[PDB]
Amino acid sequence: GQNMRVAFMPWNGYNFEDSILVSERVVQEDRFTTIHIQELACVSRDTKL
Amino acid sequence: TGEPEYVIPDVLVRKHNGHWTVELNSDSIPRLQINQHYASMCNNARNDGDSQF
Amino acid sequence: QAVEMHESTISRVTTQKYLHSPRGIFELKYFFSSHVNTEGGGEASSTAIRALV
DNA sequence: CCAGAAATTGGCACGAAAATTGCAATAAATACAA
DNA sequence: TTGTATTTATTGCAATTTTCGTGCCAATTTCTGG
Repeated sequence: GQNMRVAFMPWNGYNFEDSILVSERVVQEDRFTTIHIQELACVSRDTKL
Repeated sequence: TGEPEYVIPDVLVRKHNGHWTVELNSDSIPRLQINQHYASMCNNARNDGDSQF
Repeated sequence: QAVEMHESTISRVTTQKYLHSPRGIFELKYFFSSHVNTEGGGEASSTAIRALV
């Protein structure tokens, strides 16, 4: 994972019932950006025609 | 909207060790068998009509 | 002549039979064709001539 | 530029070669009882 | 010593139709002079 600077306090109801409030600097630095790779296939067969 | 139609081959031809091997398609070769249960009562002790049948 | 049978047997055996090859699916009757005389004593099958054309 | 004069193609016919089907029950070798 | 009923072993001809290549010609596309 990543090392995060965290404070323990309520913030205007945005961490109510296990919610998490995240800074925009975390997004701007691509600290939790992931890469996903997908495969597609095309099959050419033989027919009677 | 459609789908192509296929034909199941009767004879298979391939190239193994530089030689052309030819065989029959084992998935489509017809075959039969003899029912042993009915044929195992062919004994003279039974009826003659049954025996000839 | 190669299999030592009559032509009627060969004709009946090769009716509506399909052969699968690494190239594709063909008919057993597809391999019989006419010929056109080639200079020098050779022969040219009509299928080959059609392909060339 | 345009009109009169030359190649092109598919139908039709010829002989010859090839694919198709109507013939549907037979005959020879082998074992057992007198 | 033999005559009979059983078990395998028989996958080919001869008409007959269909198709093969190829030449002749009539209705369409290109070649050449005032």
